[PDB]
Amino acid sequence: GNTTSSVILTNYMDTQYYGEIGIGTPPQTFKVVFDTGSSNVWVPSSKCSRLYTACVYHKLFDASDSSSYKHNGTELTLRYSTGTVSGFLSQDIITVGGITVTQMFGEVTEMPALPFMLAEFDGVVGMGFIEQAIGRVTPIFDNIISQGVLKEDVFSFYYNRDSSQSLGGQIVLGGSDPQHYEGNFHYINLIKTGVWQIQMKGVSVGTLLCEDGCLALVDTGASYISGSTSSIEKLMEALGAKKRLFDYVVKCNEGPTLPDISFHLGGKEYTLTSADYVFQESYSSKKLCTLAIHAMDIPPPTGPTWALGATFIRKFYTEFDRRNNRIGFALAR
Ligand SMILES: COCCCCn1c(C(=O)N(CC(C)C)[C@@H]2CNC[C@H](C(=O)N3CCOCC3)C2)ccc1-c1ccccc1
Ligand SMILES: *[C@@H]1O[C@H](CO)[C@@H](O)[C@H](O)[C@H]1NC(C)=O
Repeated sequence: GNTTSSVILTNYMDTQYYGEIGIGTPPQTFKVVFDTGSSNVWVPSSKCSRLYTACVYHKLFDASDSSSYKHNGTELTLRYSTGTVSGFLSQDIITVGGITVTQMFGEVTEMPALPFMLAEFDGVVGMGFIEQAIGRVTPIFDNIISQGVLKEDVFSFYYNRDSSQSLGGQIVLGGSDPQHYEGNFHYINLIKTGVWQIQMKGVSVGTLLCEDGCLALVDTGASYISGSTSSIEKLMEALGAKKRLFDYVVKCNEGPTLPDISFHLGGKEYTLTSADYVFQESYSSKKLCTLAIHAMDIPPPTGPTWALGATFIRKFYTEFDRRNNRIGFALAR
């Protein structure tokens, strides 16, 4: 068709980006991460035991208050790199940026405190392909496309650096927003259909890693840039960063002096300065500052792979092109 549509996002502390969707009649509202690294939609269920504290603190979908609910009840387990959610399939009308779709989604009944007690979002809207969808459930974007309303088979992500009288982020469904990028889009083709993943031909500090070529997943649902444990260990040894439990840190004074990190993607060199990857919460030598780069071990067939999360998308406005199986990058502004 001709419609373009946007979802306004909230930026919590540069680590979580999420927007609002409505589910049911009348619409029950949820905060959701829009995630190119997965393909399922889930929100917490009212049938979630309150022994899960995460279900006490998030919005719960109540099927009993929706006149448009359609039962399914097939068990669903979604295993992310950092935690599992479990529950069952349901169908209802999901409203996202003024588009209503009939969507099968997971009602989560099992929701661990880690990491979900630390989540400002309630659930996830997977923006990946049907190939990676658990239960072979049609993803929301595939459903929006079937309706023939959008101007193009594309969606774009803007993640703001600032988090205070400004929008935290934006997703354009059906195009991109020229107000949030500049210069030309650089288009990189995907390795295959089914995964938002591209060939990376080197990771540079100041090339040390990925010299013989590796995979880079473009994961809007992730906070950080992640690599494999051994990839990250060598990167951090080169940065002089100390390994902690869940993050890598430097002494806050050393922060500004940290070298640039480059990702060789599609023939061009995508460079992040220390300002882009260090949480400069201080300049004290008595204080430690977290890096926005950690380890994530992703098993076959998706991994081993690097993941380009919010750290990367903050600098680079990202267009996801389902029609041509490619990703466009442009300088965010
Ligand atoms: C942009 O803002 C998004 C913030 C969400 C980041 N995050 C993840 C997370 O990164 N994910 C899982 C999913 C639930 C949002 C990833 C999303 N993409 C799919 C990833 C995955 O499971 N993979 C990678 C691709 O191959 C399969 C496994 C996991 C886990 C926990 C948190 C979190 C972080 C701070 C506070 C509270 C929670
Ligand atoms: C659940 O959905 C699947 C796929 O659409 C279908 O085969 C099945 O009949 C549904 N089950 C119930 C109990 O509605």
